[PDB]
Parts: sequence; structure tokens; C-alpha cells
Amino acid sequence: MRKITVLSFITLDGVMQAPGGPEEDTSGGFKYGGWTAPYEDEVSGKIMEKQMKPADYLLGRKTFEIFASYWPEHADFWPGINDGTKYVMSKTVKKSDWKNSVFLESLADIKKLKNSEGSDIQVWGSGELIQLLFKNDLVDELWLKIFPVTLNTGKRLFGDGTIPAAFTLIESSVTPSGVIIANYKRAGEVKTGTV
Amino acid sequence: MRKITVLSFITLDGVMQAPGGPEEDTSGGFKYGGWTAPYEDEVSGKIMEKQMKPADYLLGRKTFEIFASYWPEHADFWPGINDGTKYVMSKTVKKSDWKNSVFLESLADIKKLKNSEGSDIQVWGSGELIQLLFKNDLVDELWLKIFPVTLNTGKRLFGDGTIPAAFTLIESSVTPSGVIIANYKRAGEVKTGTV
Ligand SMILES: NC(=O)c1ccc[n+]([C@@H]2O[C@H](COP(=O)([O-])OP(=O)(O)OC[C@H]3O[C@@H](n4cnc5c(N)ncnc54)[C@H](OP(=O)(O)O)[C@@H]3O)[C@@H](O)[C@H]2O)c1
Ligand SMILES: NC(=O)c1ccc[n+]([C@@H]2O[C@H](COP(=O)([O-])OP(=O)(O)OC[C@H]3O[C@@H](n4cnc5c(N)ncnc54)[C@H](OP(=O)(O)O)[C@@H]3O)[C@@H](O)[C@H]2O)c1
Repeated sequence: MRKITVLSFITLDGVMQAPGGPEEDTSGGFKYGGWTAPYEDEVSGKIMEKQMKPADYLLGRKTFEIFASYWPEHADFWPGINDGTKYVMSKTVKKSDWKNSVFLESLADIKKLKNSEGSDIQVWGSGELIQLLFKNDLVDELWLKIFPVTLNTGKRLFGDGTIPAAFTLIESSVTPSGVIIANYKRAGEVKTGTV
Repeated sequence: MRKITVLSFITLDGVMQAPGGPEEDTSGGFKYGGWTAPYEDEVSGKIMEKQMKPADYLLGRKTFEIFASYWPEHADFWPGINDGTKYVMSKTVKKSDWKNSVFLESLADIKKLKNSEGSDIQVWGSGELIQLLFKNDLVDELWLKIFPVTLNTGKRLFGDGTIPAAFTLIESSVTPSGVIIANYKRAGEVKTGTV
């Protein structure tokens, strides 16, 4: 079995759409592409490089295409994404010029990929795919960066796939710019008492 | 001008309905009342006894009535809620036997309270009222506690009144149970750029 880690940049109110630039995702006329920009720091970069260790990848087709437009030409900065096998969920695209690209069509394919052998799987972006993962409880770890801004509109990490589920805080840090690094692990059912 | 601080317990996906008990808020058949109970420890008790220092209070009617059923008899534990003035937003309640309770009816009345001279203001619970405060940018500070669960259902802090806005992280902390404490201050317009 493989460890599927979802990594995600979110606002205070959970919005994940277009973190890196004004045209990254204009669905809905989203006006706030690039909201992570004013919060990029040195410390933040060091955290990123630890998360940019080579591994395998599971991506939604849109996130894969966004990546394919940029990252093959910058294999220096992020080698793992070029070197590791990228598993892409799509009914639309069955081939890519990007090296190490395998295309999956159904939930069963994702599951077999989990029950396979190989490097642990990272999931970046891919909010729509993440909803299917959450709904079938296939995500084992969550690495969030939480940014000191609120934007009502936008695609959300915790969307229509989210399920009642408990987590364990594995690690937390704070950047100088005010971003909170919080990594969690799945921990069984939700507990309620009376305070 | 008075400072308005919103204090709020939320899940990872932003839910804040019924932290304290199975029956605190059964709206929608909400099954997870009490989800905050398993994350209670000593050091969190010290964290939030100083968060409960004497102030004035602005509350929605439902939160006020939840409080009024319990706290008048536990002024031992939280004397601030009893001694401070509780400004309550309601169009259906004009009086309470809980002493030092004034009932306001309008946005104009909240604005007048903010302008008027007196102690700083704490908002607890009051998700619906908080929506009106957010939409009118009347919230000066946000003290949050984030819990390692997702619930999918239930009322949320960032709801219909949430507006685009940036914040400064005043301070942060973790809890042995895995709860992040994050205190933010309002800091102007959302800035965008390119990474
Ligand atoms: N905050 C962050 O960390 C971060 C980082 C990078 C990107 N992002 C943002 O993430 C978003 C990515 O776009 P997106 O989430 O809307 O789409 P996506 O998940 O990246 O990919 C969408 C495509 O993947 C396939 N797919 C995904 N789920 C499927 C399902 N349950 N059943 C069948 N096919 C499924 C489908 O491909 P086919 O149509 O080909 O069949 C679907 O159209 C963007 O907003 C991006 O800016 C966020
Ligand atoms: N996570 C936490 O920190 C925390 C702590 C405590 C409680 N809570 C939860 O907070 C929730 C409180 O219930 P709630 O948010 O639904 O209601 P609420 O905000 O506490 O009070 C609702 C009532 O206040 C008045 N009101 C609120 N907004 C108004 C507006 N914009 N205009 C006019 N009147 C307004 C109305 O009173 P009238 O109907 O009389 O006109 C409204 O019915 C509960 O779920 C509670 O469990 C959370």
C-alpha cells in the first residue's frame, strides 16, 4: 500500500483556487489568482524543498496540464515532478509528451495504484480529484499552508467530497510572513463528548 | 472606537456549530455536537482563561440564550461574562433577568456601540451575527482555535457575510491535543501577484 499525501495552499476560509497567479484558474471569473504571492518567503521556500522530494504523483487532469505547461522546462528547481511517474485522472487525455505520465479513468484505477508498490504518492492542486479521494477515504495525510487572507468566492479544498473524519496533528510551524504550516494524519472516527 | 474581537472554535473545514455538546445546536439534525470535547487539556485551559478576561460582549440572541441558561450560575469560572455588559442582537427579545444585558436591533446600533466609549468587545459563538459583522468589516481581530477533524455539515464562521480581506497573524500556538490557536488582526485589501 502507498501513502497518498494531499498538499494544499488554502486561505483562512478554505479557498484553494489559483494560488500562484492571476490567470492560473479563472473559473467563475475568480479575481484573486496569485493570493499566495505576497506571502512567499525564504523559510517557506525551505519547507517547500522538503516537500519537493522525488516521489510519485496523483493529479487531476487540469492540474496536470497546468503543470505540463511549465515544469518540464524547470526540471532543475523541481526534479521530482519530472522524474517521478505522474498518474493523471482523465477521460479526455490518454497521452502526453511529458515523460512518465500514466492516465487513469476510474476510481478502481486509483485504488489499485494505492495497493501497488512504489514511492508514496503526492497530490498537488487537483481539488476536483481530491473530492473523489476524500469521499472514498483514500487520503492518508494532509499538508496545509494557511494564509492570512479571506476570499469568499473560489474552489475549496474541503468541498462536496469531504466526510466526517478525525485527524492527528503531526507537525506545525509559522512563517515570518504569517502562514501556518500544518500537517495531519488520518485518525479514525469523529469523537464527541460534553465539555 | 472599541475593538471588536471574534473568538471562534472551528473544524478544519470551518464548521463551528455546537462545539460543546451533543444538544448545544441540533439545527439540521447535526449529529456531531460536542466535537470539541475530545481536545480539552490543562494547557488549553490556561490558554483560554486569559482569553476570558473581563470585557464587554456582543452576541446573537441564540448564543446569548445558550449562555444565559448556564453562566449566571457559574460566575465562579467566568466572571467576565457576568460582570461585563452583554449587547445582544435581537428583534424578538427585549429583556433578560441576566443582569447587564442590553438588546440592540440594527446595524446602526452595532455601529453606535462601536463608536461609543467603553471597554473592548468580545464576540463568542454567534455565527449568524458574525456574518453581519464580517460583511460590514466591523471585525478588528480574530482569535481562532482549529481542531483536527472535518465534519462536512454544520454552520460555519466564514459564511454568507465573508468578504475578501487580508489579516496579520498576531500570534500562533499549538496544543498537546493538536489544536492550533491563531490570533489575527485585520490588515487591509487582499494583495495579488505572481509567484
Ligand atoms: N491551493 C493549491 O495548493 C493549488 C495548487 C495548484 C493548483 N491549484 C488549483 O486546483 C485547481 C485545479 O483545477 P480543478 O480542481 O478544477 O480540476 P482537477 O482536479 O485538477 O482536474 C480536473 C479533471 O481531472 C479529472 N477528474 C478529476 N476528478 C474526477 C472525477 N471524480 N471523476 C472523473 N474525472 C475526474 C477529470 O479529467 P477529464 O475532464 O480529462 O476527464 C477532471 O475534469 C485549480 O484551481 C488550481 O489553480 C491549487
Ligand atoms: N465555535 C464557537 O466558538 C461557538 C461557541 C459558542 C456557540 N457556537 C455556536 O454558534 C451558534 C449560535 O447560533 P446562531 O449562529 O445560529 O445564532 P446567533 O448568531 O447566536 O443568534 C441568532 C439571533 O440573533 C439575531 N441576529 C443574528 N444576526 C442578525 C442579523 N444579521 N440581523 C438581525 N438579527 C440578527 C437574531 O435574533 P432574533 O431572532 O431574536 O431577532 C437571530 O435570530 C450555535 O451553533 C453555537 O453552538 C459556537
